[PDB]
Amino acid sequence: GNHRSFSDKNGLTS
Repeated sequence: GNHRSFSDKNGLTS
């Protein structure tokens, strides 16, 4: 784990 993500972003979708 150096430049790895473990994050999730959610918004609005139709």
